[PDB]
Amino acid sequence: NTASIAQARKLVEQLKMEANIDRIKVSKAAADLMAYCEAHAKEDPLLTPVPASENPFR
Amino acid sequence: TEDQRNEEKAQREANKKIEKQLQKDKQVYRATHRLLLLGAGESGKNTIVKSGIFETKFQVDKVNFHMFDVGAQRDERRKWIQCFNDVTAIIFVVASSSYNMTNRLQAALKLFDSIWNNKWLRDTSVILFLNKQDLLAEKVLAGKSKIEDYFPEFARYTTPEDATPEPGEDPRVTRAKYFIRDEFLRISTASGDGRHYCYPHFTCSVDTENIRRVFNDCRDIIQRMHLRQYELL
Amino acid sequence: QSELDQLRQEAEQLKNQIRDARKACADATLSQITNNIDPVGRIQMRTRRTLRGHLAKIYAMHWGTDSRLLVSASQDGKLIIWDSYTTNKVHAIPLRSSWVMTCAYAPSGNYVACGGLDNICSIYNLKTREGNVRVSRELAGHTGYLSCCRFLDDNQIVTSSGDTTCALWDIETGQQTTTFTGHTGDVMSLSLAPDTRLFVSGACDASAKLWDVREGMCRQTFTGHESDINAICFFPNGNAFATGSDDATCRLFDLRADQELMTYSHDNIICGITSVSFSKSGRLLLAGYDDFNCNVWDALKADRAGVLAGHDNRVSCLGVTDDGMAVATGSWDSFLKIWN
Amino acid sequence: QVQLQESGGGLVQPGGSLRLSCAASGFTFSNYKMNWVRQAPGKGLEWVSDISQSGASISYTGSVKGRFTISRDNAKNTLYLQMNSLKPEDTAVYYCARCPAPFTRDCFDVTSTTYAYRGQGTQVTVSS
Amino acid sequence: EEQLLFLYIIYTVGYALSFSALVIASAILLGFRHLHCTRNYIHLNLFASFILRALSVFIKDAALKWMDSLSCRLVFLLMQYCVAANYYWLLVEGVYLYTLLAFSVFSEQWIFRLYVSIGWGVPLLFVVPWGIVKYLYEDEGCWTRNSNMNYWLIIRLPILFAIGVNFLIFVRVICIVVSKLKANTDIKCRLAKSTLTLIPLLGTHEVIFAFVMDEHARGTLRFIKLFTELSFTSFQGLMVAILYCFVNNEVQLEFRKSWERWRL
Repeated sequence: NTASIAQARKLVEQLKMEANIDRIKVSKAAADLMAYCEAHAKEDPLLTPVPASENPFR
Repeated sequence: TEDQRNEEKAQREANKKIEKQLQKDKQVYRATHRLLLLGAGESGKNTIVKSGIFETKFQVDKVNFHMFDVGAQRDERRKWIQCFNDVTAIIFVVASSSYNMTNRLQAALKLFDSIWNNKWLRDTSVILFLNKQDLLAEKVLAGKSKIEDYFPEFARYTTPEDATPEPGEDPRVTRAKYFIRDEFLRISTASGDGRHYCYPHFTCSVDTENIRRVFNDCRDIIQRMHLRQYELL
Repeated sequence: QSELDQLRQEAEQLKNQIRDARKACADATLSQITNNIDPVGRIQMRTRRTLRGHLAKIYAMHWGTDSRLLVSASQDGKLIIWDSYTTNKVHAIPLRSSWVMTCAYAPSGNYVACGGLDNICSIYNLKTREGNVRVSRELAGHTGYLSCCRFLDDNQIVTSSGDTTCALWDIETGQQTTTFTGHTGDVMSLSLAPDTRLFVSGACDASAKLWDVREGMCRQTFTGHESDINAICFFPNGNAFATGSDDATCRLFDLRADQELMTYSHDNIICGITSVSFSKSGRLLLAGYDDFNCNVWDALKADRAGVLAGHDNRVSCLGVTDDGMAVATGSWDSFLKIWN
Repeated sequence: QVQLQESGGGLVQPGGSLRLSCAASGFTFSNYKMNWVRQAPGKGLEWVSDISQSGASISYTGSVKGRFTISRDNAKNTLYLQMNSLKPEDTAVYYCARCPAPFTRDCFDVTSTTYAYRGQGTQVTVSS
Repeated sequence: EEQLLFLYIIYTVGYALSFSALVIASAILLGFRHLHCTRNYIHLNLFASFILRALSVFIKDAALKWMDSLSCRLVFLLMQYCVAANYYWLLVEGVYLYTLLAFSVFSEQWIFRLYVSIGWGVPLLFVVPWGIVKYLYEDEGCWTRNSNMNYWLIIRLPILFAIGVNFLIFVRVICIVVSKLKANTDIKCRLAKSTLTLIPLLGTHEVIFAFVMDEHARGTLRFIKLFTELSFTSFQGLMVAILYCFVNNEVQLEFRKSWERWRL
């Protein structure tokens, strides 16, 4: 064509850039997310309903 | 704690001032009818009205009207069209002289069908302007272009008995006009319940009565919604 | 053209290679990793405040960094800054264009931003130079409607537009310093990383892209959604983000694993998601829906934990305070509700 | 990844017959309304036909009514378009386009110049 | 005596059912907070006027069962006000509906204050002078008994004027409704339903009964005419409550949403 070749080249080079990245195991990422969730469970007011004494919306 | 009381008093005073201004803003907002002017690039709406969005204000019979024309936006509409769910009416301008010149009329029909059946637009009425009536009349009189070529159902279509044509109009012109109008009304009545209505209008690109048509359609829309609030209609 | 044909062949070969690379890393699923974790239980949040005063529907709200003030934008042409503790209105800014689709509050609290069908992003000086609030700067580069905006700091803001591009702005000069291109559809939302070095954007092409603010290039592209993505939000860790799309599902993507971890959907949900957000710990995913409710999802498990059913119209926006104290929801019924 | 590959187009004599298929992947096929869109050389995108989720609601453009037959197979995730009486004016690139959202009746922007959820297209040429 | 006793049981159960339905409807309208609107406020005021009239009738019944300086005179004055206020609140919502249909400019707070003034204060504007004339010119020990026709005209004329204006509004609204229906087969059924629902709202049964039945003729028709008139004025409150609260679509959606939230 006339101009679609340019966007096709851009797509190809973007795919080349995206293909050469380092990926970790999905199990490792899941474990890291789980660890972050447990390490902050006591600092989440929405997880454990805080008593109304220190809840500013009661 | 006196400082806290003073701060609360100041906040309450500021809130009171803001609400007092908001009352006037609400009174202005309720007394204005907003309109979305929609159509194709060559539909003639640019002459009818005569930046991401364009705005024009006109007053008819001491009633304020606020009509918005969409400007620098992409051809994909499924996202920003949701901003006009509470608009009083959507003025749809269609070039009736486009049944062959790229089936533009079919594209307009598809756009109208998408507007009609959108979940967020299922309460907004549409004022339909079948524009370019003179060009359609001259194209029909010339006979060079056949509507049945791109709309095969036109051959077996008869002018409705309630059709009121202009005095000096060829019956073929009237038949074409009402065929296009019924093409739109087939979509309008297929799933159009009493929530929202369509107002067909055979118009020219330069008509001094177009604002009067819009005023009458908006008055009818408001009256119908008021009557439905009382469950009379 | 043979050149276009071979370019498409190379692109699909690269896509196949990327898909194979992602598949090799899927040793186990997040659902079975967190299978032995105790369930969060039942989350029952009540409406604590109801902020009234908007005349038309609300598209956007943004919590302040102090977790007390928030700004909301409505189609009547108004910006209102609320004091959620006392429900008092602090400011009521009339907008030059009434078709606002987004609003952002500056982290310093000195500015608010808004934009919409007019392609301009307007910055408002909240702090009283002389007493009033007026337009400080207008950014008019975009050629499509403004869908989202987020302050990096004072004098820097990232905007997503319907012209399929995201931009980085300099407020004093008013000029774009970086343009982020690559989306093929309207960009509907963006979320800044906690360090403000990266941001993700969801577009109407069912794709999410991770951008580098400094370098102005797309590092990763995430797929898996079936319809237009309407909402996006990082996990508080910064290594993951969640999306909400019109296909009635919410999905969680991992930056490092470069793929999908979990899908949040139910057979009884057939309406699209308009807004998503995480809790302070990231254990709960809160999503607004086309139906007038909000669903609270376990993040580590695909089961619902609670529902926020208080709104009479479509839920258009929601956000969680920086301290995780409360979650606020905006809706098309012109009301904001604070939940706790 | 939402992918739509259409195959079947090619050179055909006037009055000939062609069958266009569309293999879909990356989404629940049965939840969406499918469309067929074509682009004549030198012209814009023109809508041709569409079929509902179950396949019980079918619409055509006037130019091809009585000649084209759209069909879908939800089990095989495939969309079909049967062509029966081709004309030189039927020469165009034919695209297999999907409606933006599931379970909806409106189908917006299906013929937009740059619209995602549309295949690369298959060339149909009618000449002698 | 049993001829009138059959009228008494209907005249009492009708006013009891109307009172119960009206208080339930007021509770429903005041509760959901989504039905809070000007027309619903006017409907609540009409419900209050109907409740006050029913309470005044029950007070008259209790006084009759019990049976003279201040008790009889003051009760009759409130009896006349409750009737007048109820009639003028039918006019106010008749005027409001006509204002919505055939007017454009109106300030919400200003018009609402004016409508409240007309609904409540205006009935007081002619009842009190009637009470003054009753207390002074004839100086009767009890105002229940009437002696001269001219002094009663202070009450009858404003009520008759309100009834006539409301009937004209009803005619205009029916004309508008039929004009709308024409633009849309089976229009007769829809028009009949709309008129049947509009009659209790605007209280147009009085003029229709006065026209089609002649009050000057007595006989066997006198029992039937009185029976139907008393039954309709007894059930008017119940019909209004049902039609504008219980079968109202908005109220049913509110109830369904409230029940749905509990299920979740």
